[PDB]
Amino acid sequence: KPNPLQDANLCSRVFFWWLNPLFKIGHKRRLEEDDMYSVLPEDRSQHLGEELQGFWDKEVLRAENDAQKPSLTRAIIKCYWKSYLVLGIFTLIEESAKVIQPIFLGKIINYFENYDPMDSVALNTAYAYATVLTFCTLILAILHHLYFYHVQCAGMRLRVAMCHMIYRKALRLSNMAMGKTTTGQIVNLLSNDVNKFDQVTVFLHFLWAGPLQAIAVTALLWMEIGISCLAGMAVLIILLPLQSCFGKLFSSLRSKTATFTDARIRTMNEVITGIRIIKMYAWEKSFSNLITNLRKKEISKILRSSCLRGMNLASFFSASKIIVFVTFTTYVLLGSVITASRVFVAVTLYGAVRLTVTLFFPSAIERVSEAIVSIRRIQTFLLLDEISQRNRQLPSDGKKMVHVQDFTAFWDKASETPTLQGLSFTVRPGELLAVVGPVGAGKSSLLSAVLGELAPSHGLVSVHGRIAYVSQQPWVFSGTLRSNILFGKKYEKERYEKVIKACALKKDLQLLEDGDLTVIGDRGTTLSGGQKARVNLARAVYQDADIYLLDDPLSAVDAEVSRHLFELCICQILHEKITILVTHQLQYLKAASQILILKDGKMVQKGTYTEFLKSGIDFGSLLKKFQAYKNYFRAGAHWIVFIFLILLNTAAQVAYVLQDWWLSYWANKQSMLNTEKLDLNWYLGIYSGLTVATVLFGIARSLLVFYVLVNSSQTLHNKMFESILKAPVLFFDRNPIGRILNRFSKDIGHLDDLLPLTFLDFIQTLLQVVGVVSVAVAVIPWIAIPLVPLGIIFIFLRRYFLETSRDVKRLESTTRSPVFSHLSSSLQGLWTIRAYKAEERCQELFDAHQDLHSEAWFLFLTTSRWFAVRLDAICAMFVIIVAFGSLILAKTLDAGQVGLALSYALTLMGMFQWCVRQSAEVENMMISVERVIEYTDLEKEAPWEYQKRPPPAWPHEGVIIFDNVNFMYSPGGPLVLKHLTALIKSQEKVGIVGRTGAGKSSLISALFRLSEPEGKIWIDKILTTEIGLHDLRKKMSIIPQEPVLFTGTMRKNLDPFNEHTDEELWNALQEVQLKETIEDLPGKMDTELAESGSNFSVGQRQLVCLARAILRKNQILIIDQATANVDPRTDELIQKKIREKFAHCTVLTIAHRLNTIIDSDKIMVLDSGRLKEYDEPYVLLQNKESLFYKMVQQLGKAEAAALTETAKQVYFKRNYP
Ligand SMILES: Nc1ncnc2c1ncn2[C@@H]1O[C@H](COP(=O)(O)OP(=O)(O)OP(=O)(O)O)[C@@H](O)[C@H]1O
Ligand SMILES: Nc1ncnc2c1ncn2[C@@H]1O[C@H](COP(=O)(O)OP(=O)(O)OP(=O)(O)O)[C@@H](O)[C@H]1O
Ligand SMILES: CCCCC[C@H](O)/C=C/[C@@H]1[C@@H](C/C=C/CCCC(=O)O)[C@H]2CO[C@@H]1C2
Ligand SMILES: [Mg+2]
Ligand SMILES: [Mg+2]
Repeated sequence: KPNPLQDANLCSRVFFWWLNPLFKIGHKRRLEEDDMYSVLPEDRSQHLGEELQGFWDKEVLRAENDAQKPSLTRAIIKCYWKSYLVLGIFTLIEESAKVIQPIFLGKIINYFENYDPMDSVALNTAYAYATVLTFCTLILAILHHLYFYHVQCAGMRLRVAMCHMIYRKALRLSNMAMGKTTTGQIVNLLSNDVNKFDQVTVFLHFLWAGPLQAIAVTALLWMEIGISCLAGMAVLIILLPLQSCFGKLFSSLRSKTATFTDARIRTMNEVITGIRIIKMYAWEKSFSNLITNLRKKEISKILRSSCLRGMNLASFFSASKIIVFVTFTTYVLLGSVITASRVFVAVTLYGAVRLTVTLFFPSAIERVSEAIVSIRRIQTFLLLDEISQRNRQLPSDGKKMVHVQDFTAFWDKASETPTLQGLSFTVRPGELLAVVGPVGAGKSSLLSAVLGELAPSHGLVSVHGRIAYVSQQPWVFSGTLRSNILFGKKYEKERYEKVIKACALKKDLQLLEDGDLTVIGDRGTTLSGGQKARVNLARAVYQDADIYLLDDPLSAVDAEVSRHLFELCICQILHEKITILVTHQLQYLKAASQILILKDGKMVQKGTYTEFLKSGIDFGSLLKKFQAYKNYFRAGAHWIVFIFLILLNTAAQVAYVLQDWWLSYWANKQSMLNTEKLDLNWYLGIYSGLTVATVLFGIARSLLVFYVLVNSSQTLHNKMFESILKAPVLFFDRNPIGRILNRFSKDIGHLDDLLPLTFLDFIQTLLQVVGVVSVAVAVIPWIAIPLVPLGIIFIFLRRYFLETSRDVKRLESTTRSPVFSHLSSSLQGLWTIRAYKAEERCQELFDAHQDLHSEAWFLFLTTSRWFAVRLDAICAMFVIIVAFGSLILAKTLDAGQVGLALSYALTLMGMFQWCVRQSAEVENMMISVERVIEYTDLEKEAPWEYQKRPPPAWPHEGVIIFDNVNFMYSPGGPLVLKHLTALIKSQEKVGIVGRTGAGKSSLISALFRLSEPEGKIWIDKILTTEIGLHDLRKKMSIIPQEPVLFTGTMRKNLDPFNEHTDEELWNALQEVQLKETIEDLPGKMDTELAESGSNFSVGQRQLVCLARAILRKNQILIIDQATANVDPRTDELIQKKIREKFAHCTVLTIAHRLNTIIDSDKIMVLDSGRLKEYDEPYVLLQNKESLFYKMVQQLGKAEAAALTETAKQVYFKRNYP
């Protein structure tokens, strides 16, 4: 994609003529990610990232070099001052040509001031000054566009480089660093807190050309009107401190808001992710009050951070109206009198200094004080504890091997007991090491140790070769399943077929519509747990490495699938490769070449299974211990308040214009004078009333617009949140977590503190354009004749540019999400990415994502600054007409009227494109109001509570009956359950088993009405559909497959509704034996449980859930594969404690482990979604042809026999006491 910019001369690069071809493309057909141009090789993400990383690395070096001052990313000005000063030339020429052109305004009004007789030489001089004024407003809207384009691209370079290096760090930060922060925080850096660099640079020059021009203004205004000018500049002085405690105090409010914003976003992430869990526990009205409190404490710091940009845009808008007022109050109270060349050169000078001192200077201060917090937090991030850069690979003897000697390491060094102590093992090619132990032993810690992800406190690890790592939790990332398996490796048909056949994925692909090409959704919500594990194992296998760190890929699959994987995949493909296997399945230890047993970081014994038999040690014992705009504004205040707002806007603009006209009328009344004097009391009285009516109306308008438009983003959010809290879970299945959290972070942020500001800005500058055009028309009515085509051209320019910039903005907004998505995905699988030496490849992929979004942003900037240059050409045509349609029609105009008209036409420039380029941006951040309204009308779930509530003690018995119940995930979707009729009596324990995909969890889903069932489900003769969702769900406890601990106190992970006392909480913890585990923490009830569940043991949080159940005392407990990733220790304690506690409660257990279910009072066997056998496990073992007995036998002969007598004993003891 050749960029025309590198093939564009200066003439066509100033006016962006080179972009005209692209526009010709977009006018007809849609623009897509291919039409864009590749960014210039000077500004790919890689070059920018490398440059700024070199500078910041030299900076962290310098900080730790003879200085010992802390490092400073904001002192990487050193990398942009050379190229972001050459942009100061444009500012210096522009803001010294906005002081020059007022002189020529005075000299063109002087023509009318003296007279306009039949004097050709004076009229020719006026023509010359008008031509000079025109070419000074053309060479001033080219230095306003070259500067304001190149500054936006010099801020884009900083944004892109900073994003690139945030990735380059987030790809190299150690375990502790990933513990201190989260993926939410890093993506917040990359998305919401690096964007500040697109705006820090824009106004950064007017920090010096703000005050400087002010001085110049006085240095040119004294010479006109004497000491009086000081007074005006005096009230200019007061603005700079006052309007900088509006840009630092505002930024203080903004950073004090951002903590509430991210607390709300994180809590919404909890809600969106564990929404299934929240529905099942009926916690909805408990996070309805934890976002309604991190919002109403947020919308108290937005009605103060926006009523402080109201006082900052109403101190800009009415800045020169105060400055001119004070100036001429002093100027006439000092004895002088008003002539409309002093006054209007003063007006157009004080306007040009209003723009810079009162807007660009406080905007620069605010952008710098809002980007300094961004830089501060990005240097907080960039100084995190990065992983130890892999020690130089010593000259190897070519022998690929793993060698671990006296290994000792801490996951957290502050912990007293090390994670591992004194591990020592050597693995040579062809050797299968199987790692066994209890829950929390450190087997995955061991594989991390071989990975180098666990820094040794003592001991040595020497690992040589390509390492393929399967994590204990399978990593499933966005992309096709074939691309998931490839992981960037080249696709080869035969070996891929062999691996898939080995990984038992052939049938799974066959039952899919698209087979292996199916696009797997985010986080693997389209797949099952066993499917995710198989995908992960296949991904590792395909890379055909040397050393394979397998972290128990068999605990997520049934017995037959796990045996298939161990035999065909592990024992055949990995028969010649170095392999370390973590396993809780003892059944494979007989086939392991070598075994290492680990307990509490103790290598208990290392050897072959035969040597372990010879010692007589039992392994079980070892393991047992327009409508959008109406819906937007009306969501704010009543339409009467909007009428008041329109009246207030159009009174502020009429007074801002009537003040200038009053100076003009005063000047005309002074011209036609004489003794005779002018009633100065009256004139200053009216001229002060107009200034006060401008100031107060500007303030009132800028506060009312913000109050209304923040009052709609407090209503749109409160009206969209309450709908996603009631969206049937099908909604969360279809739309990922990211696509729902985005419209609660990005879109609500836009509605909160970027749409009110953009919209008030657009309203205010549109009204000033209306004021300018109205002044010109009322002064030179003939202008209405050339203003008809001059508008039509604009009508054909807004169209012809919105046929493309509706697409380029679309490309940018849709290719911005691949960057963050790839960050999140590459950050979940970070350990796997560093396992392979694939840091550079992921760098290339992320720089390609950033390059694509840089192409999109480059076209956005250049199309906007093509639009703006043509708009300013139209606006200079307007200025030409006013400045020359006053000379050809000189004999008709006063000298105060030409001054008024021309000093308004001159201010049209630069302001026109900003009321036309914000409309095209108001209606683009208003398509983030289709999105926010999109979920305020979603199909809500069934009513939460019907009026006919169940009895308070219901269900007192606990009988669950199915009558011809069919479950489909979506209406008309494939049936997962088919014609179910069953009966579970009071307190009866029934397991539910089948192959992966048998309909197991789907019965749960139909029980909770996750998708509404056809059929009849009876609970103590109560139909499920006849009772509200919360009356039901609060009456069935559940332990899902992956229990979730939500951030905050353990109190709110147990009782965020506070329906109990601390006594019951401690009773529950002592009933889950977690009283001692948490009491050791300083926050016994209030430990800062952080998130993601990487700071707890896998097998313990499932206990908290039953403690939750213990609080709620439900007769119906529903367990869904709880002890799947747990050793026999908790794999017995949970069930025995349940039998002691849920003996009186109907238990509904789903699991693959037949040991955990062998004593179930009944079993529901599901095959492909139908209830095949419903009879006690002993009878199902009686039928030799039963699938249940086959599942038992597939585990091995002795183990199947053991299950046989176990079920036999349970049956006989139950039935024949
Ligand atoms: N970031 C971390 N990642 C993993 N384990 C951690 C981490 N921080 C602390 N730990 C400790 O690791 C243990 C939990 O994981 P561990 O390595 O013991 O699992 P495992 O032995 O592989 O098997 P399982 O987790 O299934 O019991 C606990 O002792 C916990 O305190
Ligand atoms: N998020 C989802 N949306 C729609 N369908 C799904 C989703 N996840 C899984 N499925 C499909 O629904 C079918 C029924 O799943 P079911 O509820 O039986 O899971 P399960 O048998 O409990 O899983 P496992 O056996 O691994 O515990 C499966 O074949 C699966 O492919
Ligand atoms: C908090 C600041 C929000 C508004 C400031 C605005 O980002 C100004 C920036 C410059 C504009 C100058 C326009 C002049 C009048 C602006 C009117 C206004 O800002 O309310 C255009 C030329 O470069 C850019 C676009
Ligand atoms: Mg493990
Ligand atoms: Mg399941």
